[PDB]
Amino acid sequence: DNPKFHTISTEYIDYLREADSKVPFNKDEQHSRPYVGVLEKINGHDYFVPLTSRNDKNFNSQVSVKLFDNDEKRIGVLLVNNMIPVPEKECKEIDIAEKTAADPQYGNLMLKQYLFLKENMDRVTNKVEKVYKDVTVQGKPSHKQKFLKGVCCDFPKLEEKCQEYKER
Amino acid sequence: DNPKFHTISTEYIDYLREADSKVPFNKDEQHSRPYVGVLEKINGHDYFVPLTSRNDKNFNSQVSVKLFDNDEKRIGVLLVNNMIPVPEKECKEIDIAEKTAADPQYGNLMLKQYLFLKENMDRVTNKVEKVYKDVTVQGKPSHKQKFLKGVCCDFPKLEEKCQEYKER
Amino acid sequence: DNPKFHTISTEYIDYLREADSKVPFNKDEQHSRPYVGVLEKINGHDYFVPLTSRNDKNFNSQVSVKLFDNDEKRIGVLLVNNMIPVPEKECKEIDIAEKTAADPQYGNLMLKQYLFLKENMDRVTNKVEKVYKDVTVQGKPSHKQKFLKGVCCDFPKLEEKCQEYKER
RNA sequence: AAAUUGGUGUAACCUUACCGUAGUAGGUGCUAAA
RNA sequence: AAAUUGGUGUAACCUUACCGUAGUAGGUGCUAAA
RNA sequence: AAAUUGGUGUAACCUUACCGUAGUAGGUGCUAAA
Repeated sequence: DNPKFHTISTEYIDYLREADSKVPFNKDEQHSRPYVGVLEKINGHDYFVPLTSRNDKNFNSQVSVKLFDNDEKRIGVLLVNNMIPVPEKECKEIDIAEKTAADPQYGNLMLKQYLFLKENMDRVTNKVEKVYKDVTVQGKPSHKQKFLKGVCCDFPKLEEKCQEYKER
Repeated sequence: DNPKFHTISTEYIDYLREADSKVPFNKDEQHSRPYVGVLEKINGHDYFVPLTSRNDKNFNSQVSVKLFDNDEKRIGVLLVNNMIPVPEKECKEIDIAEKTAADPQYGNLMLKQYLFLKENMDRVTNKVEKVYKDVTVQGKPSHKQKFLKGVCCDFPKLEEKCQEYKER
Repeated sequence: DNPKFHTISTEYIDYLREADSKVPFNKDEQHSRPYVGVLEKINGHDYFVPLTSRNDKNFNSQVSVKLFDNDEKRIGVLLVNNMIPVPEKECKEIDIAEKTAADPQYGNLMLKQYLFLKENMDRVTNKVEKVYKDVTVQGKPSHKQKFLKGVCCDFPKLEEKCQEYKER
């Protein structure tokens, strides 16, 4: 019921972006892009929603969740349009206490993000279900479904790729 | 479920005040007195509750609803004691956007009044039912019913007048 | 459902402290220590929870309720650890209006305490039940039950004393 | 990283929220009358 | 337009709310003790 | 009057709240990034 952050291996990310160019760059050079775990599986897949720090972009509310700290500063945006299915061997859980020891500023940011998300996980969940449903409909897309398909990863294609990974 | 404002024809108002002198003067010279529509019919009649701008009078809470704007200024009082039954041909719906085009200050006041009322319509409804019941009881009036009868229009008499109008 | 304050006769208090030294000193010299009545009887006994003005002590939350006024000043602490069973002849109801006439400052303090408590009586009740249960368990006490037994009056012993009083 | 349609309020603007069983919250403006 | 009783809080005052299965919210005052 | 353990938050500090089906509220600090 309470969100867990994760980093995803750049190997698996690059492997996914082969099938869909909208998968987020991992930029693992200093802080590998954290993802939030969707609370329940979707069609047997563990899904993960990427965070971005590009807080001032034009986001449509249907595919994003803006995070705010107690003083109302923008502290990240969850991109539900770029959520991805990931196998449990290609993701690592983030220990905020650990991250705070290695990098005090960043770990504390992550704590703020955690405190915001545990109050707002209903909304993430809600949006995740609405867009997944609409992106995966067939066949003739409404006006909205066309927009969603354009701005979102090809979820079904990525699920196949996840399946293909399960040759291990 | 959301309130609609109306103006009432001065012909019908004058016709009602023949039967009961407590019917409100319409003062149609610049802004004909707006009324709020009671959400549900009463004994088959559409009832309408008059607004007044006399915000500082001594009102008893049982027969009034004070409206306030976001900065807490007084912006009207609904006189449930002066509510009246009106046939649908003798009342016109108020288009706030239209009124705002013709008279920016007044139309905007009316918007504020609308925004307040849509949050407070339960209370209007509640008070409308309590006073209508008490005014129309028989036979021997309690202390309260005597007060209410004195300060309120003779609802049953006005309903008869409404019926008589239905010769059309 | 709404709390009543009481004073308890110093005779009965001294009689109780014979059996358990943790019973609160009554200090009846100017303002006899007020107690709040537990809303429901416990095993047939009327219980009363003492107030203290020692607002800055180290209290454990499990056995106390801190009272605050509207400006957030500390205005007493209910000691659920020192609650006692009292027969109805050894306690007097406090008339706050009366106390306010005799001693304006103190009576008004008591009003503030009343206004706080009527909003917080669920918590008093809640804590009263938890500690009474744990203090009166047997036989082998948990870590917590040992702490509670040490800091609380011997409720069962005081109940016997209450029974013994009923020779009247 | 990039890409974020169109809609929902008797709602003028910004931020926030909502998504078709769709308008929440904070500002700004207006400061009006029967 | 005019006319708005009396009541509800262990509640002193103002505004607000409530209406007999009746006291909410914001101020002011008090700033007390076991 | 005295006496107030130990615990509960992906929670650094103070106050407040909670009590094992256990972390609410207000401050302080941090002001970080993909």
